[PDB]
Amino acid sequence: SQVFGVARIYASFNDTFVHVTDLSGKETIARVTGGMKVKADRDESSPYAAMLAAQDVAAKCKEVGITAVHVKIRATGGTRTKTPGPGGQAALRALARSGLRIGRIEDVTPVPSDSTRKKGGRRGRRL
Amino acid sequence: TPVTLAKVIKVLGRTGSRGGVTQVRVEFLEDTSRTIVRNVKGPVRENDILVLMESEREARRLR
Amino acid sequence: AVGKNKRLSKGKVVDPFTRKEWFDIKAPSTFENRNVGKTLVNKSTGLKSASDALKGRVVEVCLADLQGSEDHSFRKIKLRVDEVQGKNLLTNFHGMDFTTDKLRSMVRKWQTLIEANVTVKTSDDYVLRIFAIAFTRKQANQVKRHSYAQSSHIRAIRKVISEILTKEVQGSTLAQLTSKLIPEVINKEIENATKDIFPLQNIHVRKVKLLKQPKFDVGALMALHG
Amino acid sequence: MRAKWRKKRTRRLKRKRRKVRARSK
Amino acid sequence: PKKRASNGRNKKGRGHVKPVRCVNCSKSIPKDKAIKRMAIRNIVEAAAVRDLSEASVYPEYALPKTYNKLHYCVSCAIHARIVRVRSREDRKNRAPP
RNA sequence: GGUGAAAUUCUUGGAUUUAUUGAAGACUAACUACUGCGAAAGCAUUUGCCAAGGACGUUUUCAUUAAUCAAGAACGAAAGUUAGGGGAUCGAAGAUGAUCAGAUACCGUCGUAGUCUUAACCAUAAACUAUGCCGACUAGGGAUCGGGUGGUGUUUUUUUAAUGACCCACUCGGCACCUUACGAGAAAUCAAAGUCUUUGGGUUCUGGGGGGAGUAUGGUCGCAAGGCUGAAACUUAAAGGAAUUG
RNA sequence: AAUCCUGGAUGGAACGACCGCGACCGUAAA
RNA sequence: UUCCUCGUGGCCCAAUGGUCACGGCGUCUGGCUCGAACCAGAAGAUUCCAGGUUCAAGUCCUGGCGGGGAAGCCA
RNA sequence: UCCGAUAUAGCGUAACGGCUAUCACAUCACGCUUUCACCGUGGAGACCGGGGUUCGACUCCCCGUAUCGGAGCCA
Ligand SMILES: [Mg+2]
Ligand SMILES: [Mg+2]
Ligand SMILES: [Mg+2]
Ligand SMILES: [Mg+2]
Ligand SMILES: [Mg+2]
Ligand SMILES: [Mg+2]
Ligand SMILES: [Mg+2]
Ligand SMILES: [Mg+2]
Ligand SMILES: [Mg+2]
Ligand SMILES: [Mg+2]
Ligand SMILES: [Mg+2]
Ligand SMILES: [Mg+2]
Ligand SMILES: [Mg+2]
Ligand SMILES: [Mg+2]
Ligand SMILES: [Mg+2]
Ligand SMILES: [Mg+2]
Ligand SMILES: [Mg+2]
Repeated sequence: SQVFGVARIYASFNDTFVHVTDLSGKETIARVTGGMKVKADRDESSPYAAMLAAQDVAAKCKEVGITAVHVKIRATGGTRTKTPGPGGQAALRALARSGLRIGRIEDVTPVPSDSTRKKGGRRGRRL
Repeated sequence: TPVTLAKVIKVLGRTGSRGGVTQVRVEFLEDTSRTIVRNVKGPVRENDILVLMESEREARRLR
Repeated sequence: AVGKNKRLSKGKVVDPFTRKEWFDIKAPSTFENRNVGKTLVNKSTGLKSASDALKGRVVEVCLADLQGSEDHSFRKIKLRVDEVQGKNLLTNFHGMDFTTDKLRSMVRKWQTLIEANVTVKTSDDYVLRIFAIAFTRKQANQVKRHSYAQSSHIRAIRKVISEILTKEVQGSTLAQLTSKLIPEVINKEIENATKDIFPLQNIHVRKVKLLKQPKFDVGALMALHG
Repeated sequence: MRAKWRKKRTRRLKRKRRKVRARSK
Repeated sequence: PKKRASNGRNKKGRGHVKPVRCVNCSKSIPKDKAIKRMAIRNIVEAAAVRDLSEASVYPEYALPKTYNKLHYCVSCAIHARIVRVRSREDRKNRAPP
């Protein structure tokens, strides 16, 4: 009954991506970011920006014919934060409220097995 | 240009650098059973009524 | 951010969803449900042949979505497209994996983690790397709080697990293996083989990945899809 | 001054004196 | 003088402990001296779970959790309203609240 | 993209992002603990090989072969040097974008040497337990790592056995920890920093107010960087330790 | 008699110790 | 000696022939706080000298002065 | 000489024949901060020059000036 996509939220600090794909990931629909909905470079990571992005994405989804979506929430990962930014949960609640259906949230942040090397020096980012 | 009525049911506490802002837990009159948290500027009570120009947003709670 | 682009183009509208058609994904016969979902491609022009862009696709799907039960809820399955016959493209097993939530919930401290891997091949000339995991268990009547193993127990457990996996994959072709994995009988065999070494809770296996496929052999594929 | 940097200064001085003496040696 | 008998850390009988990096400032700190915390959190919120359950197919589901082990340096932990500072006597308190 | 905010930077020649692969080199997450091994430095993926070691057990053997040790020797983090390889990441230098009164600093983006490895050098560190090694005695308490003993103990096997894993009691040897001070200490604190004016168990090293000074000079080692050894003139009444109230 | 549940923070800048006289020099605090 | 160039508020520098002349630093006044930094504001010019060209010359033309630079070669 | 492009507020830049024309910077104020920077809201400001086509020219046609790039060159 339901036609499923994959939302693939990447909630970084400094930005948030919401962009839905087909079940395979090769075919993408409706990539929207927080910096497409605001004019600061300061609020690109804001929950409001993420919410508006998710709203536009859900609009395009129902324009195409997608009704449900699986969620893969992601942070920067690698050597970087590994914890998600503020605009992930907001986007999720937004595209839940908009009319889409949800199924099988997963957290897919790339985690290393003792990675190469973090940046900042051994003495840290100093401020 | 739609707006939303919301009834206050619980005052949480003051907020802001200088104490001129208050947190409130409002319950929507229409679309009831929805309870969002909002910032408020002026003197506010429970059973007061606010007109949200934007309803799909929550304020960072302090607790 | 919207108006911050100083130059959009280094030197100096058409909707693409009118150009696309849908395609239904069919799973093999070692799965209670066949209709996995739908996929998109562009209309097959005379020079692209959308089936070719669609052939080597991989789709990740929950084994709960394939079987009905929510006990197979973590247990992702990667299915690889192999053939197209009129809008019902057919898939085969490409790999298994766990969810990060399950792995992390399993991984607790004050218990010993045990990992094993084998790189065995099957009768159908598939080459698979199977990963097994286990965690030590704190017995009932136990008062000391950590329950670690003694690093020879770990090695013996790992030997047992590796030989069991090489024994159980040899003989299973690929679909026989999938039907062995879904009911989680490998875990029961590992538990019965290790209970004389160490308790070993949470003997869920781990991801499976394909390294080397044989040539296509459409017949064995269509033997699945009835 | 920090002893590490006093030491570094003294070392650079010892080096310059080594070479100004190699001039004559 | 000496402040702590462990001196800052948990290195009795090792010599060297193979540093880790702080999650905020990327400072190299020995793993024993680091502060380890474990931030386990439901993925969405306690607030949006109602909307998610209402808009969800597959009832009963789970709403799984997120797990990451946080390593902070001393400076960052003291700045972030963690192990803040204690009296000479309560410094010896080795338990949590 | 980055930031507190930005800009440098990349972007309709499609950047960021998605999927599927491939290559390279590094690293060995989570498990990871007041836990382990090692003379220390140090050592965390699997498997195999090579040799080594401690503890325990022992109604085995030798029989004082021992302890500490000037001279002398092996090992010795990181950086650095020579030569090859390798060269992803990060990144002394350097270039840049900011901030700033200035900022050739902190922040950001790039980025050589280096970071890895082979064969040699160097021989330094808050190389710290800032506590030399050996030995005996002196207070309680519990936990833990390894070994061993005992228990009709629990569980699993094949109800059963032997095991293995747990529980109880005990013990040797470790990493440590809690409480107290008989005692010690200037105190902070210490089961050793105690058994020291009621002053002697054995033994090696080092210091004698602060600076000048780990400087100058001479030797010696080193490719070099530098290391080891190491004064004097002159100057000075205080430097310094631990605690106390502000 | 019904009844499934939750806790959570970022953040710019912020130097110094004090005076006067055309000449060297002169004056000042606890 | 020849040739080229420049001459501008106390300092550095700029200008369409077209307002008794842009900027920055310095100075002065007030403010913030004692001084710097910072916020506001003011003042200061016969554009090197002597001549001419145009309705108008800082500028357009000639000579002098001073500062700098290039050339001064074959023997 | 040929081809192509460009000239737009103080600078730069964008545009459909149904607008004396949007934009970030410059400046005029109002705001916000202990102040400084950062930041937000309203303004006032311009289609290279001249002819032609058109219910309507920045825009199209012709000519000319200036600039850039590439090609060419018998007084
Ligand atoms: Mg101190
Ligand atoms: Mg060390
Ligand atoms: Mg792309
Ligand atoms: Mg590991
Ligand atoms: Mg161990
Ligand atoms: Mg030394
Ligand atoms: Mg020492
Ligand atoms: Mg002793
Ligand atoms: Mg024992
Ligand atoms: Mg013991
Ligand atoms: Mg030990
Ligand atoms: Mg003396
Ligand atoms: Mg002395
Ligand atoms: Mg003191
Ligand atoms: Mg001064
Ligand atoms: Mg001074
Ligand atoms: Mg003034």
